[PDB]
Amino acid sequence: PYLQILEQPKQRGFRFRYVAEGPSHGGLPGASSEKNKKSYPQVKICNYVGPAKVIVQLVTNGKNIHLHAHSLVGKHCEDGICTVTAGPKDMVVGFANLGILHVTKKKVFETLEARMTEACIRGYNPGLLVHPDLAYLQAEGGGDRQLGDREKELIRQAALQQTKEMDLSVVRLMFTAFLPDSTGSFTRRLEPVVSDAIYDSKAPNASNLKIVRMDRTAGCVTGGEEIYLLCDKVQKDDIQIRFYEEEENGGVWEGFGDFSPTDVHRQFAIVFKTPKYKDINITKPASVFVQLRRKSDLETSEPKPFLYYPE
Amino acid sequence: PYLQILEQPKQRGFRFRYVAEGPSHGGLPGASSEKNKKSYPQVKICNYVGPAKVIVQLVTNGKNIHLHAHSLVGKHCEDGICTVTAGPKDMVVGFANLGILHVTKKKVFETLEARMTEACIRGYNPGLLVHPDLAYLQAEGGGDRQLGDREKELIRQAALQQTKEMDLSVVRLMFTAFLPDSTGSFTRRLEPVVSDAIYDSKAPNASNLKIVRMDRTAGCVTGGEEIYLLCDKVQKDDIQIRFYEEEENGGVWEGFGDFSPTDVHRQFAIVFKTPKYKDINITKPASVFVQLRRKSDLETSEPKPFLYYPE
DNA sequence: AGATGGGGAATCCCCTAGA
DNA sequence: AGATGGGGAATCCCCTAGA
Repeated sequence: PYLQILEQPKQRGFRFRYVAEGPSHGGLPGASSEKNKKSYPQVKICNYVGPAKVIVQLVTNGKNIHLHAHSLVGKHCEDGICTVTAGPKDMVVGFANLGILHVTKKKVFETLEARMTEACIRGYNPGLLVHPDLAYLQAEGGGDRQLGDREKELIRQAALQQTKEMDLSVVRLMFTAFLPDSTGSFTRRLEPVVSDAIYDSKAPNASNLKIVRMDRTAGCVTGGEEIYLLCDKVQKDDIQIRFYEEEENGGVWEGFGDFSPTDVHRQFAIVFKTPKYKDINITKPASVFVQLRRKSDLETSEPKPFLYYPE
Repeated sequence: PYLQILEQPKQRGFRFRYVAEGPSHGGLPGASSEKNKKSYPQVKICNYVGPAKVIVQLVTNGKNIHLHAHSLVGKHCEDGICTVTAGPKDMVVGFANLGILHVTKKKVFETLEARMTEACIRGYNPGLLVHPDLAYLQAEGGGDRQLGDREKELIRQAALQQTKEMDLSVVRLMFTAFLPDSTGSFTRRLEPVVSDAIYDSKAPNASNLKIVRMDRTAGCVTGGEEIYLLCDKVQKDDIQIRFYEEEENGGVWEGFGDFSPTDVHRQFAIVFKTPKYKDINITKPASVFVQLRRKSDLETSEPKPFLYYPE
């Protein structure tokens, strides 16, 4: 028996919320763009076993995995973790209404530590997520009652070590499937699965890329035309304006508009000059596309139409 | 002997700083725009008296005057108040390097109360600024030593009453001139003078109005031409784009460009359509001016050139 | 010296609106 | 019901740079 991901959660787009912002904002969606489908991220317990217990924990997106400080809050959640069971005529368990609680930078340690304590007490992969020496605490711990001084200091040691590295802008979902052993009790899990990274849309570097409106929607094939482009929050240093045309054979033409970090108006507007076309001497016009592109991750905005006309 | 204001402090432009932002940011300037002059707000003790003691206190800009929660911090300051003496061959005392410490909304009461306590203990117009019943405390009080329980509860009563009304975005300067009585001691003040209101530039409604760059710098006399205007932070509902021409006789023509709150792009760009000119049929072009104007206070941005050409 | 700004990030607040 | 966004304000952080 192994656990797998049917549908990943949508990487970019969702917005983590600070405690204050309340709980009524929305749930993290799945990767599917299919029309008329709210699509929630999905997991599947492949190779059918007893009515399993699937849990979700927020882990880091660092080289080495470590528990995250943020909390999953929503429908099936308590103390940062999400718990739901897989019915026999439904080995698939989808997740609807999971929100991501954003901890403040100044409260990262005391929250990271509290999250570790609980998973140690709950046996939720403490060997993996806190310290390899707490491996025995797997599927054990006893709520406060059984967590002793030794484990406590180790939790403090890992927390201190990890809070400094902690990236509050991106998280990963880790599902663990706990199958049943002795009569009733679900205690043996399969290998946990970690999802793709979910980047907070409210983060400067993972913002939504969108060209709101352009000055000119056409330009002379030689380029050089000045266009005032209005867009969503960007960062002068890490932004590009990509012109491109995809030819049926899989080849693609691209030309980048010219502007300086200085031409990027307060993160919401960019003044640039059109790039030269592929071929100058042409008879009928050529429709290409315009879009923002983030150098760093290469994420793009939906394309915008642009018509190139002759010399 | 009466105290007067030679030069008011510049109303808009300065930025109040939160404690954290540090003290090295800058001093509040005067009203003068004269070239090559750093101009600091100025006061004058008219009708020459003994080497007076001029103090500055931050008061509210409400209908009725009340002490403000913010603090004056800078060169000659201690506990929110500014103190400097007027030398005989200099009855004029100018103020250089006064900063305005911005208290948070959540800490307004406990700070307002603390500021009142001190002025009561210092005799700095407590009858005026706190409660008319503490009038006796004028030029008296005795630091903690002499401030008793009665005055204390009155300070708590005024604070609670005033913190709710408190406008953290605008302050006024109140100068009081304390002339000398008995040998040495400066104890009798003239009528205090309150300056114009100083609005925090970091406040949404008193922001700096500036057109950074325009799409088109000219347009047909009939109007209707679409212009992409880049500007400093504005607020869709309270913004106008004013075209105007001043004719030597004092008469002024004005025409406002058309755009909807919706056309205001994320507070940093505005797309509007030019207004019709004054007269259609003309031979040589007419140079008018373009500028942003805030409906509320009518503050304006520096004008921008704009050339109207014929039908 | 000693006088001096500003952009934008991190956090948080409150809107609009259909059965 | 019960599922659901977003704009921008309030606060705060850290840049660049000349003797």
